[PDB]
Amino acid sequence: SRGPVAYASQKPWLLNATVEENITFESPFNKQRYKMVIEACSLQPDIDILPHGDQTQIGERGINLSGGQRQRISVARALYQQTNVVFLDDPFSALDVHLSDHLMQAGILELLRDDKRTVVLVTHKLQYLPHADWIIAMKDGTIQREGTLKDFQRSECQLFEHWK
Amino acid sequence: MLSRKGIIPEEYVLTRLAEDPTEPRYRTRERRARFVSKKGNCNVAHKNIREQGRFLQDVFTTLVDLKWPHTLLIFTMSFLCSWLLFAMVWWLIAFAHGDLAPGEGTNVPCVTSIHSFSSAFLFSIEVQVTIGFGGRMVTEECPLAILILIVQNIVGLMINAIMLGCIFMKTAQAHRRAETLIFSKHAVITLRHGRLCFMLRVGDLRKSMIISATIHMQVVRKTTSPEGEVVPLHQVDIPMENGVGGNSIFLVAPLIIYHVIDSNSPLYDLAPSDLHHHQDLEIIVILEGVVETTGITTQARTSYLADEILWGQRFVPIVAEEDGRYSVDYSKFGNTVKVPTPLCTARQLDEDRSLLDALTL
Amino acid sequence: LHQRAKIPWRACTKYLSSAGILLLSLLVFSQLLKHMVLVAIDYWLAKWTDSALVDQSVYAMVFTLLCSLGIVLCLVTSVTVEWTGLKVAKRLHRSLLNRIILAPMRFFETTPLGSILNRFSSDCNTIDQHIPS
Amino acid sequence: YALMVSNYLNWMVRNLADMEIQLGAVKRIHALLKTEAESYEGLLAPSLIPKNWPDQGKIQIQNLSVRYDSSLKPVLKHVNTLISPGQKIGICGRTGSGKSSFSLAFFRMVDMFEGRIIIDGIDIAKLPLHTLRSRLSIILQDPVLFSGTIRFNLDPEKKCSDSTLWEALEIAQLKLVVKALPGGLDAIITEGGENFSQGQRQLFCLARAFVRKTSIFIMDEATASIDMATENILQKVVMTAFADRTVVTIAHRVHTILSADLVMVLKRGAILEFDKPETLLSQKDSVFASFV
Ligand SMILES: CCCCCCCCCCCCCCCCCC(=O)OC[C@H](COP(=O)(O)OC[C@H](N)C(=O)O)OC(=O)CCCCCCCCCCCCCCCCC
Ligand SMILES: CCOc1cc(CC(=O)N[C@@H](CC(C)C)c2ccccc2N2CCCCC2)ccc1C(=O)O
Ligand SMILES: Nc1ncnc2c1ncn2[C@@H]1O[C@H](COP(=O)(O)OP(=O)(O)OP(=O)(O)O)[C@@H](O)[C@H]1O
Repeated sequence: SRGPVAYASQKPWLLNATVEENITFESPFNKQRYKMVIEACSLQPDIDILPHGDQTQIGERGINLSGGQRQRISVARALYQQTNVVFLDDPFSALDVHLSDHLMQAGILELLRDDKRTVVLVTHKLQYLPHADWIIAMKDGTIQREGTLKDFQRSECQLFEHWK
Repeated sequence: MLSRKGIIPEEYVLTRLAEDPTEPRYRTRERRARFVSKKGNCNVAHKNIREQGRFLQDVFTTLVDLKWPHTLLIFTMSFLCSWLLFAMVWWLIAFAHGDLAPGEGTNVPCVTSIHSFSSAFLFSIEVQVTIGFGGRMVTEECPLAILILIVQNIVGLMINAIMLGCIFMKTAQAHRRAETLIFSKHAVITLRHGRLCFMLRVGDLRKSMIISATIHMQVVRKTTSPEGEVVPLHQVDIPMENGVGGNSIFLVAPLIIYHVIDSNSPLYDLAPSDLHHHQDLEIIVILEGVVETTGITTQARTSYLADEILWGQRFVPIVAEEDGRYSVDYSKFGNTVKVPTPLCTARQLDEDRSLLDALTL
Repeated sequence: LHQRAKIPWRACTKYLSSAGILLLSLLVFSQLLKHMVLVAIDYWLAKWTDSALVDQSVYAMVFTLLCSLGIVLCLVTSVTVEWTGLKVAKRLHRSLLNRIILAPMRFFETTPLGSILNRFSSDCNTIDQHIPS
Repeated sequence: YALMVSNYLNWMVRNLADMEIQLGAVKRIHALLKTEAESYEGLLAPSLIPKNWPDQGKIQIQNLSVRYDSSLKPVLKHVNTLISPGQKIGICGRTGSGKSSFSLAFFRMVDMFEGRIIIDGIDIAKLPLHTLRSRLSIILQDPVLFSGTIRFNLDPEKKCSDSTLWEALEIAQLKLVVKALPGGLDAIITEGGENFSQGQRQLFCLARAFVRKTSIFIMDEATASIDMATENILQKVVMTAFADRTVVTIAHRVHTILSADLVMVLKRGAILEFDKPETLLSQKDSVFASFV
């Protein structure tokens, strides 16, 4: 047995259809959960320049977008699915817009903590490296530990001053 | 071959961004399906009829339903085939007997004067239609022919009796009498005695009374229950607002038929704003009764779509007394005149009256 | 009405403004001339077979000429259609290139940008590689 | 012959149907050829009457208004903002009205021009169109590069044989990237910037500015780039103001445009506020409040 693990990748994957279909992804469409995610992902500026907004042909065989914009679509699609576990992968290294990231974080923190949904945010976000949220560090194909974030501070090498 | 596709390769070229179909998209305003047309003729087509022959098992009902020109063809074929089926019998019997040979009549012919199949055909006409010219008699020296004379008469009598019965049920057809029962093109909604109602005018053209008239009214609309049902064409009966509750009406002059819109009506929340063309609304009116001449019951079916309703209009007077009698001026049958009426729904009208009653007391 | 379009107006635009007159006429001239021979060879065979069934003569050279005329006309008709089809395809593409380049940018922004692409890749392919055949 | 009629009738109708669909392709292609527009001409003598190359850049707008859809719903109303000839002037608008109308009006790309313009003192409508855009450098928002030879990339129209472009290639920006291409000046492009420095678009204009004699400089917004890239633009602006003496920068980054003689903005379909100095923008803290 297994469950519907949510996923995102460094190389974004998109559906050459309407943007709303590229976000809902064969799932029921409710504006209540819909608006809580697009505003969180700050994709409205994209729909503020596109002619039909969500109905524009996003992806290949149609409208071509920017690298950061494709990252915005990919991260938005993961949240709407309402899955018991969620995996992200470099949504902040590919696009490093400060305002976009933190609005989703407040939406991410509220839902993921309350619903007890895992969020393995594989990224280089310096702001939230230490927190009450667990961290795991890897190097040369092995994980040092999977526990509290203060455990890194208990080591001599704190990731080279932790971007002091 | 003389075809461009005689030899072609496996072709695939990316027609990048094949967009803008520019489809007409005219299906939105194509048509609004009617439940029953303005002249009966229910506009409903059935599908997946798993017939087990019951279509034709009702032969005598089917024969009557057919149009008269078709009935004449069946009338003709049923008799021409019977005459010609026994024409082959008489021709063959006289062939086997041997009196068909063109020679001296040494024997006694099986059926006299049968010389050719033409004479065999004419003799078949004489026996079945009972003309009996007598040039072609039936002799006593043919025990087989006597049997066929019995068979042809019984089949001839049986065909006639069956065919007469079908014609009598077609002569008593009263679907043509139901076409002289007239309903106005558009029904109106106006205030009567302080209460809103859905008025309508129905008239009879012929001078022959239609006995035991009975008028029914139903609303055809899609209905969703609180439990979430999906009823596509729900029919809800409408009271006639008759003084005695019953549907019985006496049709001599064109009567006004109206439904008092009380709190128990399905039209209790109809506003003139929602009376446009593409509105899920229809009122079916069914006038029944037995025609005094043939005694056969009839129906006159008419329907009013939303775009065939006229809010806040009044039916013009039609009956005017003359010197020796009354007079119905049918030119003014469907004429409507505006009336001072609220533009609010029945619920708002009741609510406004409820608030006014409390303020007065 | 839009669907009902026999489209004889599009054929005239292709032939008159892109093919020419010398090449267009020889295409029509060869077709009528080729099938006139095709009737003749069959007709002359009928006369040969019917008359030779024993004035008259031996049809040992006339039938060759009709066949020789027919075989050569096949080469002429085949070359002319393909050569003319090449001329229309090449010069039409140059006209389209000289128009889009010398066109305002307002139309490019308004257009879906696939309408120009389709009429440039899919449509030009059918005109170039199918109409001559 | 009667035997062969069966398939002659079949393939007559069959080929006819297949031809009609393919004839529709001729209908659609010829429809695009019916888009007869972009009249390239000049309503005057264009040989010696206009300036050979605008150098002063004294363009004083006089009641010019631009609207695209048949001169309807204009975003500008009698635009008359005096730029500074012989010196740099950077006018940045918060919204698109400041730059979108200006960029089109500089190169006559705007669909409608209600009025007239004076390019270096000479009219704009009475000048060659190719020469109009040949000596007016401009940057765009998104990085746009083609795939072709560098020698035919920086100056394909000019086709300048001077090797200073190669010297400028390692001097203007991306000194190491020039060495990364073994060909150098004659090297071809590599997949149109699949893996290349983000300053390629700005560097391309640097070679274009020096080669095409682009005395007047135009600018636009920025999507995403390094902070030091803006600093490199500042040095080029100083050199442009010192040597070329004409510059018109349009963007929405207030601090970068602050290093300019003047600054303007057009808002709500007309001009919002013009300031002869740049500190006058900071004098009105309201516009600085909108910026940050
Ligand atoms: C998709 C296309 C479908 C087309 C379907 C229709 C096909 C029609 C065929 C046309 C030729 C028919 C000729 C018939 C001539 C007599 C009938 C006639 O004149 O009409 C008078 C009418 C029939 O009219 P209707 O409107 O069709 O009636 C339908 C009826 N109201 C109903 O629906 O209910 O009838 C009456 O009102 C009845 C009176 C009958 C009295 C006349 C006696 C004639 C007897 C037969 C004589 C001819 C014998 C020929 C023998 C030949 C032997 C070799
Ligand atoms: C769309 C293709 O679907 C078809 C498929 C078939 C079956 C078939 O053998 N086809 C090829 C034959 C081979 C040699 C290319 C063909 C294609 C075009 C014209 C004629 C033919 N030959 C047909 C058989 C007799 C000789 C000529 C028939 C007809 C069709 C059809 O258009 O309906
Ligand atoms: N399409 C149809 N056409 C005619 N009669 C039908 C049709 N569908 C159902 N009926 C009639 O409805 C009755 C049974 O309907 P229902 O569909 O509930 O059962 P059923 O399992 O299809 O019946 P059965 O096996 O007896 O035909 C029978 O009298 C059957 O003749």
